[PDB]
Amino acid sequence: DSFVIRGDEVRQIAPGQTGKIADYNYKLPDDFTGCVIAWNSNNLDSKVG
Amino acid sequence: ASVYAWNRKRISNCVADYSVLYNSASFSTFKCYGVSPTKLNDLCFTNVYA
Amino acid sequence: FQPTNGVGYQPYRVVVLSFELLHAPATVCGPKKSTNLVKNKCVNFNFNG
Repeated sequence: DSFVIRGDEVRQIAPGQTGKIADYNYKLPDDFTGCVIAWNSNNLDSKVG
Repeated sequence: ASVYAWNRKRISNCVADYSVLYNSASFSTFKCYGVSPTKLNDLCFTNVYA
Repeated sequence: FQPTNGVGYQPYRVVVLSFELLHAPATVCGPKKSTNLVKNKCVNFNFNG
């Protein structure tokens, strides 16, 4: 599952966490088995303005 | 290169296109001193040090 | 997103890998290479996980 989120929303991609992304956008199960791999993409996903 | 060994390039004897620098949406700082940044395309110079 | 925004407000690309382990035969296996089968002798085996 691939998506783009801001830096303070990375900690909500974990089992048992809360937040706007966890409630309304992407919720992981509490019995989740697998990995979360997040990297900065400021060059590809930001433009000036 | 590192800032103590900053790289200098001599630009001369070519036609220069400054529109590709200005329209790019990655340059956060485009601060021009003594020349208008929009009027970089208008003027002619002899030597450019990068 | 802007490139001048702080790291809380910078783009991060997230890939969540979720592995499911059912009773079905395993299809996603790692790069470990198979060995020859040894029979009638006590061995330590890894049979498809």
